[PDB]
Amino acid sequence: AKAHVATLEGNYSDIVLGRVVAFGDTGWNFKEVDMTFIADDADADSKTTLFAGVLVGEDGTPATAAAGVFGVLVDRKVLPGVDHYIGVFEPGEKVPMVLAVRGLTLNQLKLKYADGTAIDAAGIQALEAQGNQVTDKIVGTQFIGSVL
Amino acid sequence: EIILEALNENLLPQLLALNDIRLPETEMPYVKAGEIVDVDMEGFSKAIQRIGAVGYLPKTPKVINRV
Amino acid sequence: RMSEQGTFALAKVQVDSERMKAEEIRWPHLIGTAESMKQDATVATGLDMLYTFVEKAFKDFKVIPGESEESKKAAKFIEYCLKNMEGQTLRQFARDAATFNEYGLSVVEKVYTQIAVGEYVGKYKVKNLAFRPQASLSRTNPIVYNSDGSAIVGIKQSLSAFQNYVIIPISRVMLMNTGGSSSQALGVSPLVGCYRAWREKILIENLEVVGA
Amino acid sequence: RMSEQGTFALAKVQVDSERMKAEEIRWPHLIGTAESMKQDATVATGLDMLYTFVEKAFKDFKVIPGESEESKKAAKFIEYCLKNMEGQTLRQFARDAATFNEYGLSVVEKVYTQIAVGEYVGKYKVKNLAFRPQASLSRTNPIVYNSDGSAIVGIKQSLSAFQNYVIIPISRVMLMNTGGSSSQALGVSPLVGCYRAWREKILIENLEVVGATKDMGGVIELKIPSQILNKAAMDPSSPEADMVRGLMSDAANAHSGEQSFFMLPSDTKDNAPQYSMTLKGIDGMGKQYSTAQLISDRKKSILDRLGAGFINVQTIHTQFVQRVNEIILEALNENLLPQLLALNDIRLPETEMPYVKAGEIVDVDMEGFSKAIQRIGAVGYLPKTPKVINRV
Amino acid sequence: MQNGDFQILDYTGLISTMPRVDTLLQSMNLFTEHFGRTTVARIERLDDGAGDIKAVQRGGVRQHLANDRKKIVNLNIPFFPLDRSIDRADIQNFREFGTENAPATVDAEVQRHMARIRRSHAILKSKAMYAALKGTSWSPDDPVSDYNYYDVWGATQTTADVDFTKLGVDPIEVLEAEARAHIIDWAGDNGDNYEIVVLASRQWFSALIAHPQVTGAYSQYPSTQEILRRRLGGNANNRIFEHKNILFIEDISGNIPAGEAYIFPRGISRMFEIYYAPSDTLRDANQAAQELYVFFKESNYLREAKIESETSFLTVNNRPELVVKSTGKF
Amino acid sequence: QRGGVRQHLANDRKKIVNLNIPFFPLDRSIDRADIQNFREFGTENAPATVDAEVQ
Repeated sequence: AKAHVATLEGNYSDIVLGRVVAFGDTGWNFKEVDMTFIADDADADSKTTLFAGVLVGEDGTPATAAAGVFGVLVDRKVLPGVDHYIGVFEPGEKVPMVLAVRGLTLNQLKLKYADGTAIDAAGIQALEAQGNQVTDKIVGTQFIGSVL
Repeated sequence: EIILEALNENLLPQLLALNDIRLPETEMPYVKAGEIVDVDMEGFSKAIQRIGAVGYLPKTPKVINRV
Repeated sequence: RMSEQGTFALAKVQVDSERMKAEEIRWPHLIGTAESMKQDATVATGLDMLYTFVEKAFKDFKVIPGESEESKKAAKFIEYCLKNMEGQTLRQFARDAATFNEYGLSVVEKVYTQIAVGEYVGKYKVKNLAFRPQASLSRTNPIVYNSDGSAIVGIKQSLSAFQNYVIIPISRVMLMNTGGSSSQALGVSPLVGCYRAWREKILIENLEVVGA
Repeated sequence: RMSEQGTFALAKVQVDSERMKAEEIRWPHLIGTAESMKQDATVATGLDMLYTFVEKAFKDFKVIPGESEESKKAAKFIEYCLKNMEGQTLRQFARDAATFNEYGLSVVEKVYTQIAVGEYVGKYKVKNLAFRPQASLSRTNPIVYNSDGSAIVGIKQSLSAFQNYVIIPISRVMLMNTGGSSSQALGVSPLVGCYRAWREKILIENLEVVGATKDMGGVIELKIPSQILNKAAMDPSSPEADMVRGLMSDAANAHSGEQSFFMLPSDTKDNAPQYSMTLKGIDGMGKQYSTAQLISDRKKSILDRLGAGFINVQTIHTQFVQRVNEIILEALNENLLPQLLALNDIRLPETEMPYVKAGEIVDVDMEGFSKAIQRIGAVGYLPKTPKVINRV
Repeated sequence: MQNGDFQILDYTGLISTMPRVDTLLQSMNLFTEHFGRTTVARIERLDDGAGDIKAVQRGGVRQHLANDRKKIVNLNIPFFPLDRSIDRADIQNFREFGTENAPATVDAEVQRHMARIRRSHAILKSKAMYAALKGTSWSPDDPVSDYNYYDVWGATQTTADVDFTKLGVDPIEVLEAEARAHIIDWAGDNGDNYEIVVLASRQWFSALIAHPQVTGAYSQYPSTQEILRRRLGGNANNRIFEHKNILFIEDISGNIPAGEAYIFPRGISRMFEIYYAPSDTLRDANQAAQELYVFFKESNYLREAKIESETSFLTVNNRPELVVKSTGKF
Repeated sequence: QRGGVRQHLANDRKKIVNLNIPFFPLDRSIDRADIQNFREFGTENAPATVDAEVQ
């Protein structure tokens, strides 16, 4: 016998540590573009490879090089623990995604390219040019080692 | 009552302290506000008789001045 | 034992309560929203009738002395001081003090002066129970606490009130508030709650005029 | 025999009760849902009237001594201590204690201090009955139990309350709770039950406002041949454009007055006319549910839980206030007074313990009382004592 | 609790775990607390002594004395911030993870963050004292202070090494001769019978007990503190041992490198001190410092909640001379 | 360094599991013939009783 069990770990704040909140339009820090949710040539139930924290260019495609970076994907539809949008979209279908652009205190360690490669110095410069602070130090946690 | 608490407990003890009038707790004077509803002449007059006709009302100038 | 093991948390109980309010009724704005209310003919009338009886109560006040001979002399001096403020009467003080029914809060400063000639020469009267209007207070932090949120050290007044067209120690100030517990320095104005109903009441009256 | 054979199961009775609640009213959330309630003008009003009489009762309080000479001296010292807290009064304590009608729970810590100069130099007063706000408590476990769920060892306060912008032992804390048995540490707030009705009451009021705004009955509609409309759109400097711009302003200002009328061409191209002007109306039947009586039922539903339902028109409201008074007096009579006398080594028998009696919430009837004294007095059943005389 | 679409199930309970946090050094109360105002402190030293007199002829020349010595030092203090934020998405549709259907409340997350911040501050404070005892300040990634007290004051690190593989040699005969002699010759003042304490890693303490000499010492007659049949320190997690007028303690925390142990005396005045400086706030600026500051802010626009905590302190060891690095070989 | 930049805290963990339950029955009956003429074992003459077997 097997006990089908799962864990719901993960969080949203880890990708955006802080924001500059404008007393006017509170959406000043974001932009919406139409990305591809399900893989274009995959099957009908091939859940999206997109993950929160992936750099996205202004054209909407996930970034692959430092020069092609414009923002960070922080859409609610991709956050951990709420990724139930499995098979709800046709292959290659477009969908508007929320991008974080300016006025953010981001976390460096969670920024990655399309393939998962970590962000580099050129990407840091390009992303900070919009007015973003890419912090390089979050404390982290050690849960139980029997020593520390 | 809110105003009287500030008046009785914040001003009076301090005012007496400046003029070094130090008294026990039971001897502190206090300020009493007036009555917001007018006295009923019909009710009060016949209330005095009923108490007075039995003799439970003391003979003092305090009672006399109430008229 | 004889040692406190906690804090009143004045500085936290406030900061939760400012979030849980619609933004038109938080401290620096409520001063304007009160005077932009009142001009409703049902809101003015409710406040006017309340002040009618408050003034009546504090008109024929009395001082009740104790039993000893010392208390009777003290009571007479208290009555003289409360009835001889230079330019002030308890009716005016009562109708200034009762303003916490509009803003949750009221600040009065006590000033003492010496007697030159009179029945009690050499003693100290009270010159004025100086009312500090809520509108002239500090719009940022009106009330300042300890390094912790345990107690109050004083009340701040804005520097713009000293002009024509600073922190006052707590020991000199008489604070009155209503609608909240002892841990809410900025009391809950009775107009909180009414506000949503007042917003609707106004809108409907506007529709009736244009509709007719 | 002399041995317990069970447990109160405090730690289980809670954990069943948190599941059987809608999730917006479990412990760490109820603190927010209470203050996001209250801003309803029927919910505030019910709580305000309750506090009105609680403060009145604990204003003119009295301490009743025993028969022996020792008790009378103890009663006087108790009255001094309760009326001389530095910066605190029983009215403020009563209105802080009565907050369990909002959160099911109330925490007060007792602090004692020595007297420097006064009538009772050398003894111990109570400095402050320090109120611990429910919002500043621990959001995870507020109350900590034994290794078993049998009893309570203390109450935890969050570390974030010691900042500007820990476990307190149970022996130092006075706990008051309502709505539950002795096995429910976190009492049932009277707002539990009301909650579902409050959710509905609000939604209906929202529909009334938008419904009244959108009832465009009698609105003016104009029909014009599309040749004129299309010509104006492509020829801004043509006579059609001028007349169209005139209509857009004249129709907006079309009120009823001393000179209101309409004049339209009477041309006809088909069974329908070219130009027309009609006032619209609902082609059928209007709304049926009469949302007015829906709200009234829910308002009486909310106020009934607080005993203040009579505003919709000995009583129910007066009896409800007595419940809150008795809960506070039990903590005051049985947790503070015995400990306060122990510190000043005043040890008395059970029959000689003084107790505090709250005031009366209903004013005395002058007409009724005056004629009640005569009827008793005219027979001679009323003793001649200064106690009776001072009642006038 | 809901099972598959058309079935239900019973929720049972919650299980929680967290790593241990050590407080042995806090318990021993070896550090005195000072609450200053600035971020700079001064220490004054004044060392004096005497010389020897040589014989001279009568009626001729005389002999003269030398003078005293003085020194002054200054130091700085580091800073330690800690912040976090809360967003709507964290509580929008997430079940509380407690009862079956209670929605997630902001208060619960706030309490979790409070607990985590308090634990982190306690761990940092614990590590600071261990770093100080080793003779250097604790300030990772902050080369502004990095104060090495041995270099700052001028001293050297005594070793007092011990080998346990020699069953025929009692290890205590090296610890006594080296450590106690050095401590007595360097107490600085004129004292007596200073109490000696030792902190030992698990391996060192465990190996010490197994040495044949110690076992043979207590085996042949009961005495007291029965090592063979009882447990050192009772059932407490931290074992305690006392042999030859010395106190031995095991370091559960593991901060001490395995096999190493530090020997230092008790009672000496002002050997350890810790200073606290005010925070970067207008309320506390130039005021008296406090142990820890915690702040909480609820956004007035209802779309944010933030938590803030900061502290600043320095641990100073005033006498590197009286710390000996015991090292074992196995 | 004071007056510069600050740091942040990490996230949390969660897990859930599910389990089943077994079932264990036990049954037994009694008949007339089992006690009609039999004699209580261990006794000289007492006749068999129905309750003495139920217990």
